[PDB]
Amino acid sequence: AMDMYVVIVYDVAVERVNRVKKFLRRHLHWVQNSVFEGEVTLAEFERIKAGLLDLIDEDEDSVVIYKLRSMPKREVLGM
Amino acid sequence: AMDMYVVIVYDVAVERVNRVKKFLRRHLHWVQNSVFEGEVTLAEFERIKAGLLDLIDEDEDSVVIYKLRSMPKREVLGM
Repeated sequence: AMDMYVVIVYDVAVERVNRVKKFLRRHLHWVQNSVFEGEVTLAEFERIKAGLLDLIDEDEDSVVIYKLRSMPKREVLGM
Repeated sequence: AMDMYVVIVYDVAVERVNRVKKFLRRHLHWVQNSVFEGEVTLAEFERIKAGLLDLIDEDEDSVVIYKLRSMPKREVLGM
């Protein structure tokens, strides 16, 4: 995590969700539907945040960016 | 985080997703569509995992359980 590690989850209306997905695929690892994660610099986090704000309707959509010190441990069920 | 703090994201087929949602609402905080988080004991994590395994089809569905030391910092866009 050069500066930090993020996990991003999003709940975006159907008219906008697939543009958010395509943008985040250019910056982070796709985990499953509407979940991305990866290491970022502080400047890259600012650019991700600014890109998301341009694509979402802030009265309708919700993006949660968890900010972590390094890649978190996880357990996968299924898959 | 009595023992640990979890963030759970899930990608479950339509026939099963709403039973997974209802189960996790009994154990964790609902963040947005298909995302839950909260503090758990080790025994409670085992019971959550066992409950999820009973409700999902492990050939189709995917649940990712991030295991964290405490409640993570996060930034919300929108909402």
